[PDB]
Amino acid sequence: LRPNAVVGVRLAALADQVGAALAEGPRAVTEDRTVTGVTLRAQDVSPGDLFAALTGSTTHGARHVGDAIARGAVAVLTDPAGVAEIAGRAAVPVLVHPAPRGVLGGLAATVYGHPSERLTVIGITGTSGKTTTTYLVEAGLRAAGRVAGLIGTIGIRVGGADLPSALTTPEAPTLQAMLAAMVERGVDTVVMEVSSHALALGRVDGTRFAVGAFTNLSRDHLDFHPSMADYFEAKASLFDPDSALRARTAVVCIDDDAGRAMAARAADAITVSAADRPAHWRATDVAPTDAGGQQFTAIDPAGVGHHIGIRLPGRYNVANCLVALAILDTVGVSPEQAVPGLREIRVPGRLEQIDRGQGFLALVDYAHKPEALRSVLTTLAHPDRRLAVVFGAGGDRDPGKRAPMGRIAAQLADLVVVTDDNPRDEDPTAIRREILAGAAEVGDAQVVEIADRRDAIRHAVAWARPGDVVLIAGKGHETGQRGGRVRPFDDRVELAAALEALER
Ligand SMILES: CC(=O)N[C@H]1[C@@H](OP(=O)(O)OP(=O)(O)OC[C@H]2O[C@@H](n3ccc(=O)[nH]c3=O)[C@H](O)[C@@H]2O)O[C@H](CO)[C@@H](O)[C@@H]1O[C@H](C)C(=O)N[C@@H](C)C(=O)N[C@H](CCC(=O)O)C(=O)O
Ligand SMILES: [Mg+2]
Repeated sequence: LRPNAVVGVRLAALADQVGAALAEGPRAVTEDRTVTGVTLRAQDVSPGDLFAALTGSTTHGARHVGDAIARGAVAVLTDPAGVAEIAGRAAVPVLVHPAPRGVLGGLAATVYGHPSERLTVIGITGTSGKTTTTYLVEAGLRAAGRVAGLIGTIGIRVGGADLPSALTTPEAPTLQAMLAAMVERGVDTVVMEVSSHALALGRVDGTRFAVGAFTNLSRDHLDFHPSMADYFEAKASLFDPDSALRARTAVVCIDDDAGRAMAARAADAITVSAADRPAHWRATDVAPTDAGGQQFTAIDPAGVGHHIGIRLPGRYNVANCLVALAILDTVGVSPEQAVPGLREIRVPGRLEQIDRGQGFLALVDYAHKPEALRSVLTTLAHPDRRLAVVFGAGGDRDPGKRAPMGRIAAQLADLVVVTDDNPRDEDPTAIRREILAGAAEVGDAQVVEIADRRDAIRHAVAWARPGDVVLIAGKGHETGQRGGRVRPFDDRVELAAALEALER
């Protein structure tokens, strides 16, 4: 996804815009060169690109200048540390800026012709539910017959094409190029996951958001953000009226202390509640249905109810759908127009129910981490049925997560099966042991250890009873099993297979 019809911008114009210094000083050559693309990865440069040589946690892009020059880069944008790495002559103009990353987004939006002013870009932020919400919006938009584009963790979707992505939210130069390509392909609306990383690090800097939405907040990403406050503030970038990143219109789920705080921040948010608080949109008559679905009445700000049906379980997925409906409405798609696409979309690995022919509920979920697991389980237990859950943790990752995670599983599940999720270099048994240490403390559950992930799934399936619910957690859409080798593995495929192998 790169556009193929970008007119350039003179290098000297860019230099002026961002007030950059030249590494070689007073260039005439700069007045001559044209910039037709922007990238911050040397190996991605196409001839005519500006290479942003950035500093980062693990290296400095200026060390890759030689490579960029050889792939055709017309010029380089870096900081004072960058000039130090380059030492003397690079064969192209080197623009120096303190804080390049804080200005990259605008440069990219300049060269790709400000694609986001020619599109309706919807950004969705929050701790959980970003993916699911972007999926519902994109589903509604399709049903109304709009040409939509989706950008998030599972990948990028435009028209007939679907392609993968390194990050929940791409870096500025990629994002701007994607949006430019979408413009060429005649997309008119784009939904996006906007992570708090992306906001903190300037990834969305040159982008006009027509709608910004907030799902919720609970503790996550504290290995990046120095505190919970900082985490909230990063997200606020999208809602504060005076903020450079304020979206044109704000949709904010209450239901959450953090949610309630964001509404106030936005000052004029369209508010959304599935938990019986007054809001512009509310949910009533929430009923579960056969085939693991949910139906409710969504009441718009005019106070008119709409019959919504959705393939996803859980109260918070009702909240996701309300956010979707609020977004869709402000962008000119009514519930009536939207509902055929919501009735039937499945979001990969987010409470994705797998049905290879009846019996009981079988679901795959992304939920790793203590908090995510607690809510997933709670919204799946009904006094009756029986709830089984297979999971494990990743090797060479903070172990602190393992201990209570099994504890959560112990109080809420009826059957808990501990297996291997990406062990890497770490010894598999040491990982499972620590989770099981949590499963001790059990007056309810029944805990097992089956190392082999495949047999674990097999075990829980054969254990079910018509009406029971099985949950494979901790991978969602993400594949493979790392142990050297990446053994093939897709949680959705085995499980569909395990169900396939069940009877004469
Ligand atoms: C911590 C973080 O935000 N990391 C991202 C960031 O890394 P960095 O600044 O530390 O880069 P580092 O390798 O020093 O590289 C230095 C610079 O030299 C450049 N370089 C480097 C090597 C090379 O061969 N050629 C080259 O040009 C790099 O592009 C980079 O500009 O920029 C790199 C290039 O864009 C990304 O690969 C990297 O994403 C890594 C994979 C990552 O794990 N990011 C996570 C933390 C992240 O972004 N997470 C959120 C998800 C949260 C959620 O989904 O809930 C997201 O929005 O994706
Ligand atoms: Mg997150």
